[PDB]
Formats: sequence, C-alpha cells, structure tokens
Amino acid sequence: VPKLPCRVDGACDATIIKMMTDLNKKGIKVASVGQNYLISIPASALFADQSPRLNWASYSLLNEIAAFLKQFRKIAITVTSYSSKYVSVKRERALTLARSRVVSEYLWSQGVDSRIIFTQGLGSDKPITSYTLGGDRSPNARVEITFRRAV
Amino acid sequence: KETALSVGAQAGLAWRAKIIDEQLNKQARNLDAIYDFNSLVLEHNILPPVLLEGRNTLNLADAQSIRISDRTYKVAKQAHFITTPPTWRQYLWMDYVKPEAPNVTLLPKTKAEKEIWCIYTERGWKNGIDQANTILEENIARIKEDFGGMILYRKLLAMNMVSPPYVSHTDLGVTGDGSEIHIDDRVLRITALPELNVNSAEWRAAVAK
Amino acid sequence: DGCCSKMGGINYCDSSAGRLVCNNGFYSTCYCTRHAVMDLQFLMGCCLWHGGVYPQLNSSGLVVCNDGYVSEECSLQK
Amino acid sequence: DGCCSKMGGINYCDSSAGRLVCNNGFYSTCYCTRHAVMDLQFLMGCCLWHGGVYPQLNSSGLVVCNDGYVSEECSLQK
Amino acid sequence: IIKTGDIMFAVLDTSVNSDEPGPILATIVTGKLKGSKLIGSFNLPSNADKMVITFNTMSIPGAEKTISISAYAIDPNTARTALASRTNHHYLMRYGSLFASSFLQGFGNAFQSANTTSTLENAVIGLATVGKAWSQQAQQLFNTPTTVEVYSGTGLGILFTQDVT
Amino acid sequence: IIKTGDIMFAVLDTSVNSDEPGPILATIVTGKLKGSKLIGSFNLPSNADKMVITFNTMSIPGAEKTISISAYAIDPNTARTALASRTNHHYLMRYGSLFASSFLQGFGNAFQSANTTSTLENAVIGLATVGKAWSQQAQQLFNTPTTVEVYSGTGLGILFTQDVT
Amino acid sequence: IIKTGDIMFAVLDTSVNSDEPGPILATIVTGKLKGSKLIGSFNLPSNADKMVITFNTMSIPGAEKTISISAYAIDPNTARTALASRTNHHYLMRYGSLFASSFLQGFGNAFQSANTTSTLENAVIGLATVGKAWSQQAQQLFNTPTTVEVYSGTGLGILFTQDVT
Repeated sequence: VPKLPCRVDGACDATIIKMMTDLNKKGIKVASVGQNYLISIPASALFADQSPRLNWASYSLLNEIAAFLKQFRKIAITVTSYSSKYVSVKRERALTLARSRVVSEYLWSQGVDSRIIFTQGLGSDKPITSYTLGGDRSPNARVEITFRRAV
Repeated sequence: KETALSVGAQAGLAWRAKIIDEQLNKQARNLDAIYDFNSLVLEHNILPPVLLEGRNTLNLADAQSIRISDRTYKVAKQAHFITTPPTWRQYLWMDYVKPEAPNVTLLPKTKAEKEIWCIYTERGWKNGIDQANTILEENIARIKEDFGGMILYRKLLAMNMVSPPYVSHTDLGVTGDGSEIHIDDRVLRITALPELNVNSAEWRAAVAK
Repeated sequence: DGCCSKMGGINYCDSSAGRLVCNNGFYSTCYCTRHAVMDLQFLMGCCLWHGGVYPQLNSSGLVVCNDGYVSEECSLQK
Repeated sequence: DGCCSKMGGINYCDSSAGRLVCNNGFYSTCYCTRHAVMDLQFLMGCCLWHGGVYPQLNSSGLVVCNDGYVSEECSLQK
Repeated sequence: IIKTGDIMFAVLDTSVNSDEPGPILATIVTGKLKGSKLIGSFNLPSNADKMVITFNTMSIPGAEKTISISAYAIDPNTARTALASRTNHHYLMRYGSLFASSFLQGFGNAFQSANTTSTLENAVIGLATVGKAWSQQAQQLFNTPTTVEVYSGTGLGILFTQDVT
Repeated sequence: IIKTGDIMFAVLDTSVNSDEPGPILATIVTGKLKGSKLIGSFNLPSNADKMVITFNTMSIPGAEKTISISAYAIDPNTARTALASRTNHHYLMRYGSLFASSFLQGFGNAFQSANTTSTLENAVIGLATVGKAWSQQAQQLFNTPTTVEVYSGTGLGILFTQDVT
Repeated sequence: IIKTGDIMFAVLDTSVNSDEPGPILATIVTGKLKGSKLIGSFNLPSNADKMVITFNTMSIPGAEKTISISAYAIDPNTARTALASRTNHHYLMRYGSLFASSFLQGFGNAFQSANTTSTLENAVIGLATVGKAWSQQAQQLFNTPTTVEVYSGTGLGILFTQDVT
C-alpha cells in the first residue's frame, strides 16, 4: 500500500471538470465523445492577422492547456490548422503548417508525456461555416487539437 | 489476531462463493447456449479428442544452439466413449460450506484490540475475495482449454490431417444357455484412434470469399 | 405453514402426488413427502461433482475428494 | 478521498481495465484492481537483476545472490 | 520440527480446584498444529503468587501418535506467571474461630479473677470452659492452606522447552 | 481408537457413601462406545472441598473384552470438578456435645468456688462431676470427619488419559 | 567463531515471579544472530542486592542445531547485575501483624494488672486472650520473604562465557 500507488499522480477529476468549465467559459470549444477528445481554439486569440507569430500574452492560455494535458494518460495527439482564403492556396497552407509547427514545438517543450504528435495545416479547404464574411476573426479560421485517450 | 485473519479469510471466501454461485445460477441458459456439448458429439456417441496448437516456437539449448519451428500440434486427451456429454456444472461450480465456529481466542477487551480485530477481519475478507476470483479464473481457463481442443479437432478433421476414429462392430444372435438369453449381442470396438499423419500431399487448403 | 388457508382445511396427503389436498378439490403449494417434484437449483456441500468427502482425517485441514481431486474451496489455510 | 469527486460518484469497478467508473460515463483516475496499467520506476529490495535473495540464513553478514554476484551494499559492512 | 523456546496458544475449557492434581486437557488454538489436544497437571506452591500447568501429554490428530513435548505456561496478553483467581479463601474463618475461642478463655478467667474486689458467674463458667478445647482444636485445624482454582474460561500460553520432529 | 485427552459423558444411576470403597459403575451412552459401562471406586481427600471418581475398569460390549483405560470425573454441564454434595454433616453435633460438657464442668467447679464469698449445691455436684468425663470423651470422639455423598441420579464427565482400541 | 567473553543484547518479553523456576526465553535482537531465542531459568538469592536469569539453551534459526553457549544477565543501561524490581512487598504486613498481636496481649495483661490500684474488664478479656495466640501464629508466619518479580517488557545484556562454532 505505500508501494502500490492508489491513483495516478497529478489527476484530480474535480479540477479537471473545473478547468473544462473555465475553458468553455473562456470560449475554447471542448468536445468529449466516447474517449476521443477535441479542443478547438479561435485563431484571433492566438495570432496576429495572417501571422505566423504568437502574441505575447497567449503563453498564459497555452500554459493552461499544458496544465490540462498533463493530467490525462495519452499516446498520440494531432494538431490541425485551418484558415480563411486570403491570397492563394499555397501561402495559406504553409502559414497553417507553420502555426501548427510552432504550437507543437512549444507544446513539446512543455513536458506533457505524449508519445506521438502529428501536425498538419490545410488553410481554407475544410470550412465549418457557410458564413465567411469575417476576416481572421472568422470562426472557421482556427486551430484544432484532437486525441484518443489511452486506456 | 491471526484467528481474526483466518475467520476473515473464511468469511470472505464463503460469501464470495455464495454470491458467485447465485450469479452463475441466475445466468443460466446462455451458459448452455455457449457451451453446447451434445451438438459437438460425433456420430457414434464418442467424445472427440483434444488438440493443442502452438505457433513460432523457439528453443535455446545452450550457446551456439537454437531450434526454431513454425507450428506444432499436440494431442492432449485421447478420444473415448461416453453416455451423457459433460456440461459447465462440473467445471465452473465452487463449493459452499458455512464456517460458523467462532470462539474468542485472542481476546477482544480493549477498544484498540477490537479495532485491530476489525481491520484484520477486513483484510482477511479481501484475501478471500481475491482467492475466489483466482479460483474462478482457473476454472474458466481449463474449460476454455477443453472446449478449444474439441474445436481444434473439428478444425483439423475438416482440414484432413487427422485420422477419423475407425470403428468396427460385431453382431451375434441369440446367446446364452437354456437358462439365460439375450436377443442380439452387438459389441462394437474402435480400432484406429484419432491420429495425425505426416503426409504432405494430404493437406488440402481453403479460401474464403 | 398454514397451507389450506381460506379453504376447508387439510384432507390428507396424496403421497403418490406428494401434495396435501385441501377440503376443496385442489392441491396446496405445500408438500408432505420428500418424494416431491420441486425446483432445486442451489445446494450446499463440498467436493461437489467429485468423490465427496473422503473418510480419512489429516494432520492438515486439507480436504481431498474420493475421485482423486483435491478441493481448496472448503480447505483452510495459514 | 472521493475518487469520483464532483461527479456522479462511485458506480462500479471495471476489472478488464482495472479502473473505477463514475456515474457519469467517464473512466476515473483511481484504480481498483492490481492488474492495471501502473507507471512506477522506483523499486525496493536487493540482489536485483540477479538471482534474487539466496534463501539460506547464513551466519556471516555477507548476503549473496543466487546467480553468484555479491551485494555488499545490501550486506552489512566491517 | 519446532524451534526451541517459542510461544504458542491454548485455551482451557474446564476448571478444577487445586486440591486433587490430575490430567487437565487444553486444545491448542494456534500454530501449525490444529485440532490437537494436550493433557498435563499442576503443582501446589507454598506461596500461591503464581500457578502453572506442566504440559507434556500431546495428542495430534491425522495419525495415531502421541508426542511428549513438555512445556510451561504464561498468561497471554499479560506475559506473567500468576493465576487469575482468589487467594484469601480460608484466612478470616480460622482467624475468627481462634479469636472467639480466645475471647471465651479470657472472659472466664478474668471475670472470675475480678470476683474479689448468678448470671455473670455462669457467663464466666461457660466462656471459661468452652474457650480451651475449642482453642486447641482451632490451633489443630488452623493449618489448612487457602486453595487456588484455575478457571474454565481463560486460556493460557505455552512456551516450548525442547524440540520434536 | 480414542485420542489422548478428549471428553466423554457417562451415566451414573447409583449413589455411594465416602466411607466404604467398592464397585461403582457408569454408563457411557454417547460418543463412539455405546452400551459400555465402567467400574471403579472413589477417593477420600483430607479436605472435602471436592469429590471425584477414579474410573478404570472400562467394558465395551460386542466383543467380550475388559479394557483398562483409566480417567477421572467432571461434574456434568459445569466445567468444574466439584461434587454437588454436602460437607457440614458432623460439625454442630460434636461442637454442641463438647461445649455442653465444658459448660457443665465449669459450672460445677466455679459455683463450688463461689460458696464462701442443698439443692443448688447438688446442681453444683452434678455439673462438677459429669462435665469432666463427657469432656474427655468428647475430645476422644471429636475427631470424626464429615462424610460426603454423591447422588443416585447424576451423571459425570470423563476426560481421557491414554488411548485404547 | 565467537570470542570468549564479549557482550551481546536481548529483549525479554515475559515476566515471572521469583517463586517457581521454569523456562524463560529472551529474544536476541542484534549481532550476527537474528531470530535467536534464549531459554534459561532463575535462582533465588538470600539477599536482594542482585537478581539474575541463568541462561543456558540457545536456539538459532536457519540451521537445525542447538548450541550450548551459556551466560548471565546484566541490567540494561546500567551494566550492573541487580534486577529492576520491588522488594518492599512483605515488610509492613508481617511487621504490623506481629506488633498488633503483641500490643493486644500487653493491653489485656497490664490492664488486668492495674485493677487493684465491667466493660473495661471485657477489654482486658479480649486483648489478654487474642494477643497470645495471634502472637505465636505471627512468629510462626514471620519468616516468609518478600518476592521479587521481573517485568515483561525489559531488555537485558548478556556477557559471553565460552566459545562456540
């Protein structure tokens, strides 16, 4: 009993539910289905306009998402980045790829015990709304992190 | 102390046995539906033999000495005759005896003595729970082994790498002296036991669609 | 245990049928003899589906059935 | 404390995964059975990665392993 | 195979007054031997501040054998050698008989001696002569010790002396 | 086969007095041996604080043998070895006889002494001379102990000492 | 190899009064031997200036042997041979009983003596006769010593006497 762990360390489900409520109150979309979980973030709270560069104050929210992801037991995670049509196809694809690359690099810098991470960006090829009149404020322009829970 | 450990072990074991037996009883007909037996019995009321299959065998004899093979097949129990086929009752049932002889032995007087008596009975109760679980698991394993052996015999018999059990029968008319009579004494033996051959040509494959 | 309740009472026991007859021509739910077709699903005892309790006694509390199989279910321990 | 805290509460333990299940259909963060997925790296004992502890009660304070390696740090010193 | 000088439990189920020694049996209630019974006896000490049961006749079931491991007793959960019983059984009775016989002797002699300086005379008479024979008989029977008695509902702890196989 | 040191019951239907030893027999009605009966006698302790039966001549029917397993007696349903009997048989009689003889002798001598400082003189006479002979014979016969007695309808409990077959 | 005469330790778990000798075991808690038990017995000294447990029989686990290194006891954390116990058990009881018997006898005889120069006579009576018999019985019983008693949770030290192997 002092040798056998009673629980998995750093896992309090009350805190899990509390931070999920806080994240949805902030507006980051949290989806739980079966065991696969989906986290959607709007782009405008994470970047400047058409920008492959993080804003300075976003590190607090990224630290919060690291505090979330340290709790669960995981194997493989995936990040995708979607945008709106601005100039071309290739520029938007590369911009989404770079945004996913940067957020993946800082997420790996945080010591979340993942094993596999995948990154891909597709620009404005897979929209989630017919209303496209917004700029980078448009909600289809977003970042997405999905995973399936281990055990 | 240790008496409390022993009676906690007995109480937990018996209580788990009672619960698992009534659970097994109230889940009744799907057990025979799963472990149907007389449907598996061959045509001369003879129980099919038991077979075992192993894949990717490696043995290390010593340094500079290994032996490797792909698959191995073992006869476990020889085929024999039966009158009524078995069931799951003779494999998955556990006994029930109520242990009901407590006398105060390591004598509970102090409140802390009664407290450690309670926790010793608690951990003995837990040990009896684990014991019942392990016993159930082992019974499940052995009945799965025998059922899989029968399934494997039907498989290889439909694969043609085993001899079907060859039978022979002898008919005699009216027998006995002027005081004893039987009508028709038919005595039938089996000559060839179910045996696997080694011939490469008699293998015949299969292909799904 | 009052079997022919709200009836005339017990008449006798049809021991061939194993049920007491009420004073109106019906059969009780109760039975008289042990030779009665009743539902039996769960029962006590150790060394079941085996040789039963062996008549020997041991230095240990180990109990082995008469068919040659050893039972640990009702056997004791340390 | 409460493993399914701020949830529906303790419903039952899945032994195939070794985890408790809250009344809201989520896998808990506490285990119930021993045969689950642990992540422990610190281990006790001595004569490790060896033959284990040699079972003979030796008179000398030096305790050897069954594979022949000598573990003086597990043993006492002179 | 039993280690020399280890402690086991037994439970005493029947009681006996300590006036006739005899075979007293207990049932060994812990350890490797279960269902085993054991007879022994006691001895009467001069001072009754402890009482022990010598225990040698050991019967173990399973096989019909009778080993003879001899051992002594300690009080379990007390780890002392005394007997939990009464020791003041027959002090005050013989004390009172002696003192009453004395008071009779003294009454007769002294209140006959005070005659110089009917019913009172007969009081002198009665106590004067019934003090003497009762006093010497009280000193005659004064020698009976106070008996102890082991109890039928207290167990005992048996500590080994030698080895058996 | 009877193990060393177990408990058996015996049925006793005859009473004996503790003055003449002789054959007494109990009836084993339970246990392995049925129809069996057991002969022996009693013992006379110096202090009568318990009374026991030593029972040795054990007889089992079926085969005509007479084995010799010997054991002792427990009072049934008691878990005590005392005998439910009487021990105050001859206290008050000898006490009264002695004290009466003494008071007689004292009356005669002291009321003869108080003559200085007919019929009443003859009272002094009778007390003075019949006190002494009755006093010395009371000290002669004062020594008879109180007999104890078992009852004719009380069973007994027998705890074994050795094995038989 | 154990050198002749170094110092080892044990912890004693069982207590015993100094009245009836028997097997007493200590638990050797340190040194090269672990799990070791040591049985011995005790002796009654005439004066209470020391009290020891004489140890003879050693039992060591692991190997089935019984070596016979025998040794004595010293007090824990004193390195002295006295025993931590109480010895004022039976000073005052026998002292007060004897002195009360004396004072009774003296009261009766001297307040009889001062008569020349009824309730006070009866005071003389009771004291004059219950002093003497209690005085001779008290001088009969005055010789019983005060026992010592070890305790059931005290360690001890043991100094070696011979070699073993």
